[PDB]
Amino acid sequence: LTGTGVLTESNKKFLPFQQFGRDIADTTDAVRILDITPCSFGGV
Amino acid sequence: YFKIYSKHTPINLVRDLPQGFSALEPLVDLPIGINITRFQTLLALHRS
Ligand SMILES: *[C@@H]1O[C@H](CO)[C@@H](O[C@@H]2O[C@H](CO)[C@@H](O)[C@H](O)[C@H]2NC(C)=O)[C@H](O)[C@H]1NC(C)=O
Repeated sequence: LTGTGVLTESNKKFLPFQQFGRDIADTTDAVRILDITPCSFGGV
Repeated sequence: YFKIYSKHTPINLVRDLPQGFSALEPLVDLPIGINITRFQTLLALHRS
């Protein structure tokens, strides 16, 4: 599973049988626990 | 795949079906791949 983003320490608690974690919009949020937060972007 | 999902709960009834809702976490997923149609239940009896 490839992607671009920022790895962050996660305060959420996973389960032994859970590897990935997706929030709303069915997009990758956490990967085994490390949270994926895309780097800052916007308009100019 | 033969998936076995398990959960344990403390209950305080005598002869009933417990109420409430409980999640069922995955215990194991055996990679067996066999044909199953009939199954039994194994009981442990007592002798004296
Ligand atoms: C598992 O085995 C059973 C045998 O008891 C299969 O059931 C038979 O399947 C054949 C087709 O291969 C049918 O012609 C028979 O009428 C079926 N008999 C009964 C009693 O159902 C079953 O198809 C097998 N399942 C798998 C996935 O292989």
